[PDB]
Amino acid sequence: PRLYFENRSKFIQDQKDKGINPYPHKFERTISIPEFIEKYKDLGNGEHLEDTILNITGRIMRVSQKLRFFDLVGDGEKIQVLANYSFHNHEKGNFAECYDKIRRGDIVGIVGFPGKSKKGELSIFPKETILLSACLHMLPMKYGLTEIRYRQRYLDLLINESSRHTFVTRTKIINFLRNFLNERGFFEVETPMMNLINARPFITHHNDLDLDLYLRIATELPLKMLIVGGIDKVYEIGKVFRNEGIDNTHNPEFTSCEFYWAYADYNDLIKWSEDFFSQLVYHLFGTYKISYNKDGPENQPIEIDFTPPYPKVSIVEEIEKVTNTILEQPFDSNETIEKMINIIKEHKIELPNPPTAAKLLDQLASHFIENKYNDKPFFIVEHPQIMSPLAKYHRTKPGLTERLEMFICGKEVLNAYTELNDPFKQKLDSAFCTSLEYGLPPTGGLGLGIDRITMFLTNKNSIKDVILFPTMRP
Amino acid sequence: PRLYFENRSKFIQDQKDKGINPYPHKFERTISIPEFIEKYKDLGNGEHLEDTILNITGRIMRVSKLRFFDLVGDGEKIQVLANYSFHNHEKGNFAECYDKIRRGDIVGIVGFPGKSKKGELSIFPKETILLSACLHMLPMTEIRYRQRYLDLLINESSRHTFVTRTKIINFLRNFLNERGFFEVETPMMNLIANARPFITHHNDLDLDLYLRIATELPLKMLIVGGIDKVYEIGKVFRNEGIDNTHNPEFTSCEFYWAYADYNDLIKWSEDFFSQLVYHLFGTYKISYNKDGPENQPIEIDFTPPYPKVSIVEEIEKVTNTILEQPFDSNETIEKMINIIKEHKIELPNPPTAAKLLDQLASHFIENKYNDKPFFIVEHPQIMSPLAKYHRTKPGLTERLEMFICGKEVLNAYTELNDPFKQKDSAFCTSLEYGLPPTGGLGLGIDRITMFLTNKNSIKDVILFPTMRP
Ligand SMILES: C[C@@H]1CCC[C@H](C[C@@H]2Cc3cc(O)cc(O)c3C(=O)O2)O1
Ligand SMILES: C[C@@H]1CCC[C@H](C[C@@H]2Cc3cc(O)cc(O)c3C(=O)O2)O1
Ligand SMILES: N[C@@H](CCCC[NH3+])C(=O)O
Ligand SMILES: N[C@@H](CCCC[NH3+])C(=O)O
Repeated sequence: PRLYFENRSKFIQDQKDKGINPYPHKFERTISIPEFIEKYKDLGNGEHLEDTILNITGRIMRVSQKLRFFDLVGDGEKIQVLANYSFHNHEKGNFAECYDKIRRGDIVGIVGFPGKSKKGELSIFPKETILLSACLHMLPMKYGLTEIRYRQRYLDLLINESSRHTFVTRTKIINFLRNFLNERGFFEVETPMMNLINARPFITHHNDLDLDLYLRIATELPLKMLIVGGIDKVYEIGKVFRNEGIDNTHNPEFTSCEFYWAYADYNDLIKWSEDFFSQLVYHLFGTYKISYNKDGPENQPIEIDFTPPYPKVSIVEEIEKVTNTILEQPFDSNETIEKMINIIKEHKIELPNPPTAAKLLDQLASHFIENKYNDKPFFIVEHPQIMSPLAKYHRTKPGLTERLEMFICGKEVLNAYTELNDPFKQKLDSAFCTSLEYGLPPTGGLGLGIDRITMFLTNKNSIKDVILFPTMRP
Repeated sequence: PRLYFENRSKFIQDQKDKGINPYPHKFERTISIPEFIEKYKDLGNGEHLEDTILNITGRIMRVSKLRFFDLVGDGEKIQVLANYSFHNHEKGNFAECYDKIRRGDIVGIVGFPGKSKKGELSIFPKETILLSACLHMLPMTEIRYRQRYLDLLINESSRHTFVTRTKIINFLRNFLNERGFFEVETPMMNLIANARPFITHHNDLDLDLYLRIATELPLKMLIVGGIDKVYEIGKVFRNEGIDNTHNPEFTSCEFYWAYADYNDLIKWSEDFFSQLVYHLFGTYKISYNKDGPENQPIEIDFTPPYPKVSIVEEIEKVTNTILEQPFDSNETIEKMINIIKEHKIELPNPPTAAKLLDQLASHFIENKYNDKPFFIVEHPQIMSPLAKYHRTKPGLTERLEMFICGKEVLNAYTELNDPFKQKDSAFCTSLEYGLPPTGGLGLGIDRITMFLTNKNSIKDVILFPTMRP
């Protein structure tokens, strides 16, 4: 009843006073729990491997006359502990005084032999049990977990069995991406997180240079510079910081991977995306199809099919076609801008302030196009050069660029394009523009939204679920 | 100077004006330069394979009826041997084409593989487009760190450096993963080691956040969560001084090993460093120019085991003094401060017991060896707030630090888990939920790279080091 702590703290101090160390230095375990289940799951009911002493450790998660049961968890797997007065080595002390000290949450060292119960329960049978690290608080009951999960993540990880899955998956995702690129000749680099130079940035102050720096909003410019350097296939997975608002799909600090492929272009990157996504999902599910609760764990889930190829939708054409309106170039012209503001009002969507063309197009696309498909990922392609300042101009469609955005359930996870490489047509940094002048070969570059990808492949509604310690208000 | 540019700027506008695109969208290459060298290195001199048309790209880096070039791709050079005989004059005039190709230019080449009468491996072109023009004059200081891209292009070893750095990180990742470890990302910004933080403001939360100075606290929490083998390779931000061995943002790996201890973490370190060095050289011994490429190199030997030198014992034994505990007593502080003046070393201000032990160690132990890496073990508790108390030696902790050529590259120890002896609120609370016996270790990736690439300065091992404008 929440005063357990003071009790437990006193007991610890009492243990110290009686000369016993309750936080011992090293216990030499000879096997882990996942191994123990792997090694011993094929013993027959009631069988004991009486002549196999093992040193094993875990965390007690249920303390169940002269006999005691326990639940021992470790690396996310449990076995049972069957301590028996008959089997206890009495030289180490009074059996019932030894086990009456063990609480739920306690971390223990067990010297015993591997066996099974009459029921066929795989267990370990100890001669000796030592307390290695005690749990002083009252641990939440199995399925007793809100907003405790995000602050006290360790508690989430210990009680809620799927929580470990989420984060194991997350790493399998990154491990994949790393290999997928490395196999394809790519070369992982580190670029600076702090700099002198579209999103509002985080600002911080360097002391020994007495200068205000800006935490990076992407990894684009330094990466492109390395292509100039002759590192033809280059990539970086890392944190990036944007100072905008927070929601279920947005978090101020988030993981992103960008790569730059020299001599490639739009079409190569479309192939890349399709190849990567389909394979990744298959690597994790043995199928290109997954279930996904778009509306929540209470509502019916939808099915997403990752079988390539995926649908391509052109940004301009589609909006025209959905509204029966035609949008004359330049898109920033007074006739065309005023036309869009009419469409935003005529369909009653929230209007962006300030109303600049590219910002009006994004909101239009956002409402009309971005919910075209939920059952498969799809691309929105060939964005106008006004939305796409660093992208190469479309080689046949004037005004547009060779740009792609991939969408899963209406949210953006990928963004790539052919890199504008002619320094003249680049109408940002002095160093960057200087690099262009030294010759950037035809390049195609892409970026992934790791956390959003992780959300979809772990069936989560909130980005906070797939980040270990999300940035939260106190 | 500037004129070279102005001319090339115009040569572009002229080519654009003339109906030719000097920056085309795509070129369909079928082989890379390293691949070209692999498949065709065994050709006999002067022998051609005129019936194998290949598409190749690269950068022109030397310009010699016949026109010679050097084409570089991914860190290797091959010769372009342009011959009036093979030139497809339907595309353009042989001379009117190759006259406009300057040094630095990136070009697409359609030709065939073969060697010159000399036996030199070349590429024999029919057509040669301009893929991306180089406007500035390439050099034949402070340019290296500012414009790394030039450095990677001209200096052949600059690439070997950064390739080695990536090989080093990859090695580490596999080493840990192979051993059951689990890579994570703990948050880059926090609400709260001993070092000055970077501070920044989040607008929409209206809250001021500190950039992480270490990964120690949130990793240790995950061990509480049951992730018994957890790690992170990532940047850490310390708002400190800058020099050959310090850079406000650097790359660290911290890993946390539940059920291990001080003794295991030595074996781990000895194992890892030896194995890494053998991976990159095929020998446990390397050469390192401590004083510079002009002065004689010393030899660094990575054969296990390495020496363990006890920090208190060693200072004591070296100065003929004893330092009575507590080290923070008026008695012992004065005895320390006196040794600092008596051997004309810089006194740290504030002179706290913890910092005076540091400088004393810094001068009197930290250059004990240079021909082998060595550990400094058993630091006092007043130096080691997160380190578990030594199990036989009162006042000491179960800590280790490993040094190569006077510089610290590894800091590790048995973790303190008795939340009582821990004299962040989130972090403190977790220890109350039970942190098992754990070992835990940190590496300086940027320094380790300096030593394994023979480099005097941390800047040489960072692609775009943070400079003054
Ligand atoms: C670098 C990647 C490229 C693919 C799409 C994503 C788009 C969003 C933008 C974004 C902005 C933001 O302020 C916070 C975010 O988590 C995210 C996010 O989840 O990724 O960005
Ligand atoms: C956290 C890691 C553990 C291993 C040793 C290094 C210690 C030094 C400290 C340090 C501080 C600093 O402000 C900048 C640095 O590059 C370095 C560095 O290279 O490593 O730190
Ligand atoms: N920097 C882009 C991703 C890569 C686009 C291609 N250079 C973004 O964050 O949207
Ligand atoms: N956080 C330590 C490295 C880990 C030492 C063992 N917990 C440091 O900043 O150097």
